[PDB]
Formats: sequence, C-alpha cells, structure tokens
Amino acid sequence: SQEVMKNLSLNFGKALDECKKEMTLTDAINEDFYNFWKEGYEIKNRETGCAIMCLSTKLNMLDPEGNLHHGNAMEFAKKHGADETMAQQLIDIVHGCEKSTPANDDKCIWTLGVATCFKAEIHKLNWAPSMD
Ligand SMILES: COc1nccnc1CC(C)C
Ligand SMILES: COc1nccnc1CC(C)C
Repeated sequence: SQEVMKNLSLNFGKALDECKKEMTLTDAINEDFYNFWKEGYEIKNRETGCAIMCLSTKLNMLDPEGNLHHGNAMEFAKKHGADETMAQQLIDIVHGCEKSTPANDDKCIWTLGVATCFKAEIHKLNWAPSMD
C-alpha cells in the first residue's frame, strides 16, 4: 500500500543527515531523494547510489558488498507498518532486482540499478507514494 511505502521511505531517509558528514555527499542527492517516487523520474547521480547504500547499511539491511539482508529488511518493513505479506513482497522484489541487475564492481552504481528496478516494480503494483 502506498501509505506504508510512504512511511517506509520517510523512515529509510531519516538518517540521511548522518551519512553526510560520514560521506561528503552533495545537494544533488536531496533533489534525487525528493523526486524518487515521481513517475518517470530517473536518478542520474552516482552519489545518490552511495547514499542509499549508506542508509541501508546503517539500518543493517546491507552486507559489505551491497546485498540485501532479507531478515533485517523484513524487520525494517515490519517496524514501519508493513504486514508479513507486504514485507515478503518488498523482499522478493529487491532480491529479484539483485539477480537481474548486471554485476558491477562499483557498488554505488550497482545500487542505483537495484533501486531503479525496485521503484519500477513498486509503481507496477500501484504502491509508489505521492511524497509531498
Ligand atoms: C529498503 O529501502 C526502502 N524500503 C522500503 C521503502 N523505501 C525504501 C527506500 C527509498 C525510497 C529511499
Ligand atoms: C533495501 O533497499 C535497498 N537495498 C539495496 C539497494 N537498493 C535499495 C533500494 C531499494 C531496494 C529500493
């Protein structure tokens, strides 16, 4: 549900400010986060992939190679209002996109691709939120 996905994204984003400092990241990234769930919007900045990976890691959802920890990702979904069935769905999508996205040494870019694949799957389900 959109409503859930809205709360997830707001909460995934909360620690952005800490990552900064910790990464040297710019304001191109805030424009990418602000626009993320916009239909057809396309993330072009490498450094936004870096920021997602830093956020996910800080939430214990990511191993040091960029892959999803499925258990921890379920725990994060459930903490923010996803029931079981929605959470496991979110998980099957990230995992599916992990498998489909070309492998890449550049974790930041690979993370872009996964996050793009994910966003597209979520619009398809009619779950992408309107983030004011
Ligand atoms: C795990 O990452 C997430 N999980 C659920 C919802 N939103 C995101 C992130 C965004 C949009 C930055
Ligand atoms: C956990 O969220 C994530 N984990 C790894 C890479 N990308 C994201 C964003 C998604 C899944 C949209």
